[PDB]
Amino acid sequence: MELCSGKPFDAFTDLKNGSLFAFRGQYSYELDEKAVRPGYPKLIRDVWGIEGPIDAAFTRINSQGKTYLFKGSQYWRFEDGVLDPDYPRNISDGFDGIPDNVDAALALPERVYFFKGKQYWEYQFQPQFISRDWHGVPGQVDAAMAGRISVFFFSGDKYYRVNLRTRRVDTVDPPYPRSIAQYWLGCPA
Ligand SMILES: [Ca+2]
Ligand SMILES: [Cl-]
Ligand code: NA
Repeated sequence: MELCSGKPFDAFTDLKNGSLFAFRGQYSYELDEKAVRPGYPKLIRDVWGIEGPIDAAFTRINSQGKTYLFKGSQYWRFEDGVLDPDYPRNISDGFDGIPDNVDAALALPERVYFFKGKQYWEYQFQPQFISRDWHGVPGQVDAAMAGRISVFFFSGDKYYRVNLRTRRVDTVDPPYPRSIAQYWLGCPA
């Protein structure tokens, strides 16, 4: 399936050195201005060595910049695009109190947020309600990604941008939620 199909996404890694990966079904999409063929559909099995679909992803913004991919009760940890030793692991082994089958995740430089249903968990290296703490985000999300000053929440074929300081949905034209394909990916539409 092509990047600009208009279909919902499953997961996004966090922005690292200006690039990230998008996941949908069995496919991995590399989004980087410096890439020769940005957004070519590659198999997750080829790039990451695991079967899609994946539930959630995040990337730490420390020196090592490890990427974490979640599916079911399992997670995989990558550095330099290679699976670390002793992965995959049960989520319970690395992430005390975080549930299985998460909807989304994002990392901030150090906290990770995990999203599932109407709730989210904070993990540092009880659940709270998404809507109470992420003002204007209506509840359940499919995917999430953190940048520098904003996080992005993906719901179906649309998304929200949330300011990290205010934890509020930004006021843009046309307003959030809006098309991922048209306004986030810059897809010809
Ligand atoms: Ca997901
Ligand atoms: Cl995600
Ligand atoms: Na993510």
